[PDB]
Amino acid sequence: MEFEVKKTFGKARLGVMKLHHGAVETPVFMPVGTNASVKLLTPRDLEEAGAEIILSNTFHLMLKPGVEIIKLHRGLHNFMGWKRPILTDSGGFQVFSLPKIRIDDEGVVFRSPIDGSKVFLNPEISMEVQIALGSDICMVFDHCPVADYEEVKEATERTYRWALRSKKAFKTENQALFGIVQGGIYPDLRRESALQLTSIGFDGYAIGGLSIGEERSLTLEMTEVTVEFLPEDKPRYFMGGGSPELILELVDRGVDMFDSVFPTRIARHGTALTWNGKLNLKASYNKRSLEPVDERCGCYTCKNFTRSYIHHLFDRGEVLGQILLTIHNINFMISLMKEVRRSIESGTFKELKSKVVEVYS
Amino acid sequence: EFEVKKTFGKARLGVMKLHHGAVETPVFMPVGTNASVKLLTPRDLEEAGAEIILSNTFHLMLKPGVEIIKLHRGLHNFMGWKRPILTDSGGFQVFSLPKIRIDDEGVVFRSPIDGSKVFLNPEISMEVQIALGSDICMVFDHCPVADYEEVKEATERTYRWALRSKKAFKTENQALFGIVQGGIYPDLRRESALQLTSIGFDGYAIGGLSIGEERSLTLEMTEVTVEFLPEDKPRYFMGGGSPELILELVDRGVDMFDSVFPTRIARHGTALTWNGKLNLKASYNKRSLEPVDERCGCYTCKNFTRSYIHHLFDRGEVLGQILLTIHNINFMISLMKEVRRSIESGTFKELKSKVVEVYS
Ligand SMILES: [Cl-]
Ligand SMILES: [Cl-]
Ligand SMILES: [Zn+2]
Ligand SMILES: [Zn+2]
Repeated sequence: MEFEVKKTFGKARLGVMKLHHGAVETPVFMPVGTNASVKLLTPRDLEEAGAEIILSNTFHLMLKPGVEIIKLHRGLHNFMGWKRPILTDSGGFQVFSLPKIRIDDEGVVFRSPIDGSKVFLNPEISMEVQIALGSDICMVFDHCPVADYEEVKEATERTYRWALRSKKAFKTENQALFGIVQGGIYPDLRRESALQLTSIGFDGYAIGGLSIGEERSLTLEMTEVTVEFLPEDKPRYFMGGGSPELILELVDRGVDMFDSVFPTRIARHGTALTWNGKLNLKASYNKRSLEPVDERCGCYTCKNFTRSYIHHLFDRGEVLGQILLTIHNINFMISLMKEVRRSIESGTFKELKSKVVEVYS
Repeated sequence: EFEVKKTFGKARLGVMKLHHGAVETPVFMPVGTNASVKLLTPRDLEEAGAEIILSNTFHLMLKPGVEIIKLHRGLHNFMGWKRPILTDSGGFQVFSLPKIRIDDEGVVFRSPIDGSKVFLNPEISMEVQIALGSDICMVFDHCPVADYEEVKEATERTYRWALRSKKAFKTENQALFGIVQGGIYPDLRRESALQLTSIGFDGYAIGGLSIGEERSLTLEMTEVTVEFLPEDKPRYFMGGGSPELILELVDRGVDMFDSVFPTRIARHGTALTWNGKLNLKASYNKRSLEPVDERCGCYTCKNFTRSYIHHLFDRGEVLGQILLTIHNINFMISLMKEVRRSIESGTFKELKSKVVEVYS
């Protein structure tokens, strides 16, 4: 595990992480898989898009197919046919979003969203799973507030105690461990949580508990507060969100890594992410269009197909339309991040950010 | 142009030269309906080795309609496919519709999209396929289900419609195939074949079979038909292109085949392998570290285990369907490649015996 910042432009950082299965230049957007797959994409598609790292959740993997089947494959990378790095989410947001869970300091009991059976999860079990999966970056198991101030405070303190326990149970080789800062929209709590986890010591630091509904201005202010107490020589990872204008605002505040289901999910609804903003392929303004999805894109979709043809596929309910937009949208995210990196190297990052924020209102 | 390079019994090794490419035969054509083979890109099709695909035209005529495909300067451009396309004239789709009015002028039916009354006849069909620019067009036919009187009427109508199709077929760089009808009645099959060859087409399809009659009659009617079809032109069995039937039909002189079977059953979780069907949803795959087909070199077999594919289906990931669709088309194109190699090497009966055993 090594991270270096090669150039800074204000708070924006050009860096590189060396992980067990590959180097990752930052800032980086990670495509998200839940069930050991990025929906509608093959690993080839992801490699051709230029993705250097993907995110896997494991809350669902722990349930299905389970640790034992992934051990038979000798890890998640082999199971899903992806030979580059993987970061695994520890599932805090998913678990604590479930109705009628029983939480205490030992852990959480919940009903499986798959089959309804009662499951117990805690830091020691989460580490166990992630060690078995073999991801290049593992996350500590947090108490993510589902919450009033007193609740957020309880979950933040519990997050510290679980961070210690996760770190203690993290006995492996070739895997980094990131801590997760909590604190909701309360700067005192955010500052305290950052100082707490920073005192424990991790390979990198995630900012948890944001882009879950709070106002955007609060998302940005809380990132600034946290980033003030996070070491400059480690990666900063904002969890969730992943809209182009948010990612640019956050890069400008010192964040290095990002993930979202946004680009894959909106592709399936028929929306492309282009350099001109969102393009709704279901709109009738595409029905007779001979233009590609994006004039400035080199992906398979933009090389071969017209807006008219893709509109048609969505009109008829062809899943191929969803596939073609998922390929385009992931290409676009990786290409956005490469543009960001280039702009930081060139000192033109403010020019880029203005153009992105303009079209992603 | 079409040339038989070798025969082994009645099995023919041949080559068609079409506007967008050469096609070696015997050949299986993957089938699309809405200007796509479901879940596949043109790149997947190319990498499978598909030298030609089939497009239905019934639904394309309604959506997006002919004018929008014309904006693209034709169907190959519209769907991003640069190799040959055979277009079906829609006779089986009209056969599959409830409550149509058919006479000598044409067929009226209610739109699958709209409920509105749609009228289709040979002239309209030719105009659509001409606009699409497919490499092979089919005549508009009347496909029956039925009493000899009823089958004979549809077969007679098919002749009159074949004449009208040929007269409306004013184009260039497109072949036109006639369609033999006649149900399960040998005399009607012989007469239909004689009538269509008297007109003269670029190829001859065997229609109205594998739609419910006994297998032994599918095979016998194919023999009767092929007896009256020119050896220097392609023979096309329309539909029903499962592995064991394809092999039985190659052995009786048929060159071209199509079916939605491989793509459709992939979506239900079934792989076509050299050992027969494999149901990936079956619980015995849950821990299997084997590929879908140890004999196969496709993307899917090279990279994933039966455990992972099983899991994708377990979790409702459409990726599971995509991967089995890639494999199943690879399997069908490879099966046909082996058929061709076996005719050349005189080992066709060993291939046949294996296919028949596992696709029983
Ligand atoms: Cl338009
Ligand atoms: Cl589909
Ligand atoms: Zn593109
Ligand atoms: Zn395969």
